Amino acid sequence: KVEGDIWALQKDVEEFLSPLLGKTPITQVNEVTGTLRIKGYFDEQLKAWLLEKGF
Amino acid sequence: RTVSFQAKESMIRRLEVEAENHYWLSMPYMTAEQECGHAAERRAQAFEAIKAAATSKFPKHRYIADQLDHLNISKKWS
Amino acid sequence: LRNRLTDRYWRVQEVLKHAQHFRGRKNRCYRLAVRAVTRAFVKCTKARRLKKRNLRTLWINRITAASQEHGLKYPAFIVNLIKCQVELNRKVLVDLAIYEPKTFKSLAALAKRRQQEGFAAALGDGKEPEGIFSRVVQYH
Amino acid sequence: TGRGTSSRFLTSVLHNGLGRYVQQLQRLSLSLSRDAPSSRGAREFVEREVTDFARRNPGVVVYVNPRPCAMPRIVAEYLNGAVREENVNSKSVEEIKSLVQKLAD
Amino acid sequence: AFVRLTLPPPKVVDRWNEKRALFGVYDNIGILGNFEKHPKELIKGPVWLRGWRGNELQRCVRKKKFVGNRMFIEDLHNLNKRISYLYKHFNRHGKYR
Amino acid sequence: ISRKWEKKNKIVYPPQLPGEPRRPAEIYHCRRQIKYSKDKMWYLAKMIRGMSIDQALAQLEFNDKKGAQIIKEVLLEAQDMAVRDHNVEFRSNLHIAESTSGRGQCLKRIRYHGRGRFGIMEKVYCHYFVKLVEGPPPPPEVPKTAVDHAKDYIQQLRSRTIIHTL
Amino acid sequence: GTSLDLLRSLPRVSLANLKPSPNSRKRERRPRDRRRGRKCGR
Amino acid sequence: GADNFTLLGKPLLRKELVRVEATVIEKTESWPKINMKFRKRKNFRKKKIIVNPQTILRINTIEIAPRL
Amino acid sequence: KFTKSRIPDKVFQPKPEDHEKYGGDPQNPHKLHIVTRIRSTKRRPYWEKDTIKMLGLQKAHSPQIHKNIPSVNAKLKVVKHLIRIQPLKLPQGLPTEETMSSTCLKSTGELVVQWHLKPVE
RNA sequence: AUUAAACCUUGUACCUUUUGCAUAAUGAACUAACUAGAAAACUUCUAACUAAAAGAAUUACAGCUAGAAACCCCGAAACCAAAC
RNA sequence: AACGAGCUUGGUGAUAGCUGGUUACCCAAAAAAUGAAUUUAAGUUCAAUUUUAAACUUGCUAAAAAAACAAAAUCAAAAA
Ligand SMILES: [Mg+2]
Ligand SMILES: [Mg+2]
Ligand SMILES: [Mg+2]
Ligand SMILES: [Mg+2]
Ligand SMILES: [Mg+2]
Ligand SMILES: [Mg+2]
Ligand SMILES: [Mg+2]
Ligand SMILES: [Mg+2]
Ligand SMILES: [Mg+2]
Ligand SMILES: [Mg+2]
Ligand SMILES: [Mg+2]
Repeated sequence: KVEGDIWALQKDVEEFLSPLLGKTPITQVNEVTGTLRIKGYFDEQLKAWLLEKGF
Repeated sequence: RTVSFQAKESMIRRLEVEAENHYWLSMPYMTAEQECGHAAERRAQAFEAIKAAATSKFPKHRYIADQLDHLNISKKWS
Repeated sequence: LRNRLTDRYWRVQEVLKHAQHFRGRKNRCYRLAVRAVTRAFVKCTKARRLKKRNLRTLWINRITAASQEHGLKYPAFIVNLIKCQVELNRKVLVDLAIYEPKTFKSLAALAKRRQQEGFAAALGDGKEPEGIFSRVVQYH
Repeated sequence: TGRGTSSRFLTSVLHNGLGRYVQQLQRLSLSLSRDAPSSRGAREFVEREVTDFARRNPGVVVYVNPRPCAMPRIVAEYLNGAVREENVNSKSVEEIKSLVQKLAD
Repeated sequence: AFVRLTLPPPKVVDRWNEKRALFGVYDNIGILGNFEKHPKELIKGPVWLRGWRGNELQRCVRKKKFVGNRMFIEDLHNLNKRISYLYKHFNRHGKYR
Repeated sequence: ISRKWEKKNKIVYPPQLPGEPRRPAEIYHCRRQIKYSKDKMWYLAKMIRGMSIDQALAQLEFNDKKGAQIIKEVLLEAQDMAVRDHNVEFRSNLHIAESTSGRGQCLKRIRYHGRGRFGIMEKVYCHYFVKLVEGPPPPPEVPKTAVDHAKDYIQQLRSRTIIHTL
Repeated sequence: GTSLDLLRSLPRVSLANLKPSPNSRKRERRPRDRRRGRKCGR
Repeated sequence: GADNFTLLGKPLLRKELVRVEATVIEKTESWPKINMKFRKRKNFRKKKIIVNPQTILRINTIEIAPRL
Repeated sequence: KFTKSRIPDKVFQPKPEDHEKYGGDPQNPHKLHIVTRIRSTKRRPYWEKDTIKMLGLQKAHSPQIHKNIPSVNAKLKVVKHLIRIQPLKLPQGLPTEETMSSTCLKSTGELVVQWHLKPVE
């Protein structure tokens, strides 16, 4: 449930997850549905990450 | 079936070409020991390129502009 | 009959238009016309490759006729012109023979001239200097 | 199909290039619908490309006729008297521009 | 093939007749009406397939279940034979086992 | 069924101008549902093609075929309407420009055979058409002379071109 | 939401402009052409 | 070549000697050429049409200069 | 049974006359091979088919450059009869970054680094 | 292809099968019309909402809901019941 | 008007591992007819192949010695 610039979120997600992977994550942006899809399981890291941002 | 004159020559010509091929394969520039490892780096990188493409498959992005551009089919002169 | 094809007239005319110059029922009866048209198209496609080869055979015959008038066989005319670094092709050599007989005689003299030098050269054993017309213009 | 069709020899209309080159295309007609999906690309051609084509080719007279129409159609007439008609129904702007240039050449 | 030698009469369609103009109204009777009625209750049709869908064997069995006892002898005999044919087709014949 | 042959006698051309050759009259006539094979009628129709009206009648009067009397009766009717309705001056000044036979509507019947087998027989009908053109019959066919044959041969030689070359 | 600003520029939405979501519909194949006709896959 | 003489390159003549000028008169496409192969169940529609762009050039002049 | 063949080593031991005939020094051996396919692998066993694709010689009469090292030579000996092996020669030296775009491989086997298409003069 | 319809050159009808083979063997006088792939258990794609989904009864340790996506035609000798 | 068992209607769209047929275009890939069981060998199910999609990492050719044999394949370090 992403509103606004879904591409800005992709940029932040890639930077946040890149050190953990050691490589850029593969992601899909569905601008029609408003969702961002990432290859691999990163739910816990992204859940904690989004809490810090205050969403 | 007697073998023709032209047939016999064409085989000989090919044999001479292969005979020379023997000579040029008889003088290796490097020995077996010296060969080991001289191309390791290039081989290592090449496989990484192969793996990277294989493991990078994922669906494509979807844009609103594609869906909304369909409305232009009813574009008109006012 | 909710849905019946309504365009079969034009589908039929697609085949029959190609068959109108045949003879017999091939030219108007679709079941027979369709089989004939498919053989005509296959023949046309294969004839496209064959046409190029037949034209070359025609040129070689015409070149042989022209060169024999001056006393030269076809192999002697062609190879010795090549040995002079003249790269005229067989199609053009026929045009010169039919329409430029004086030029073609010059080519025959040049080809015979180079041929004679080759005969002397082989007997020369390499000590003799190379022929005037046997010199090769180098490129780099 | 060679023997089922006519043939001719290579030729030019009036020794086209011996003294001076003359463009054989002399008239282009474009029929449009003001509001019809199939004529959209032709409408964009008129807005953007028709004026430039006319200036580049000052010997061709170009007629643009917006009218209630089911299929846009291009009619090309040459100096020798030949007429060629092309259905432009639901073609993109680029295809129409590409086709129009072929008629001129 | 033979083709018409004349144009048929042009078809005249009134797009703003009452039925076309008001098509779809009350399809949200439930969500906009507190769910007192489900939209399927607005479907007009055979009693055995109002608000229901199925394959032909299912439709044949459903019609018999609903109005089988009010059917004519010719119709009921034909319907019963259709069930047995479809039963054998779906349960014994086909590419996929 | 179509009946266009009858309609052809209704064509009206505009008045000819003084400086023009006089247009020959043309008369179209037919008899439709004749109990006779069209294949058989072709021979009678073929024979009179190109002959004058009187010459055609003379040959038909002494033919033993059933179709000859039918064609003769049609020819006489065509002759009368030509003078009576089509402004033909002299009855004799007419020749057969066109004469042919066509299929009619036929009836299907049963042909009995030996063992309860049958066949479908056809009761055949045919049509007969003629056009009469005012004027003497066109001059007969003249065979080519030897000189004419030689001339055509030389033209073929002179038409030769050098093929598949500049 | 800039996407809503895009709607302002575009022509009216209507029953003539409708389109399904991409790839939402597969193609149904009938045994009519040579590829899927003939023995029909059996 | 001329009536009384010819010059032959080995294989090409020098730019100083010969200048040949041509003009583009027409840019066109070939007539439809049918390409149909032979195959089991040939059919009439297993057919391809090849149309190729074409150019027509008029040769304008051939000139020579005394630079032998 | 048709099977893979092992050539006796004596075949690849040259003779002094061979060096004179082909003009190759047994010392300072050439570094790179020029190999072209001149026969078809149709009607040849699959192992010969495999190596031809490994070596890049899928198209005929198109030259491929290969290392003159024993491992490569072992593969070449398998398909020796379907190829022509020519020593790569560098009359003017290896191509540099400046001359990398001006090279041309001659039929003689020489890689020239300057290609002018002009009379030698 | 050709200046030229035929001459010259090239060319072992179609379908079905037979082992991938046709000088085999079936089928077709020709025209017109008619004349034979049909279902959602699992899987895939597209969306809604999401530790929940579904307009009652069902599934759920990211699921669940909806959509789309599928499986021919003609032909026996027979057998049985009731009439004639 | 063709009885080892009449004819008509119905059951009935009987059934047929058998014969025949199975209607537009384009692109791509492609087995093999091997092993096993079957009143099974005119069929079917499984293996094996082939194929589509997805996941992530070594595969193919080659392969020293060295064993196993008896005194060209199996295995497969390094490399290329
Ligand atoms: Mg050839
Ligand atoms: Mg009798
Ligand atoms: Mg008859
Ligand atoms: Mg095939
Ligand atoms: Mg038999
Ligand atoms: Mg289906
Ligand atoms: Mg009886
Ligand atoms: Mg059956
Ligand atoms: Mg069986
Ligand atoms: Mg048993
Ligand atoms: Mg290894």
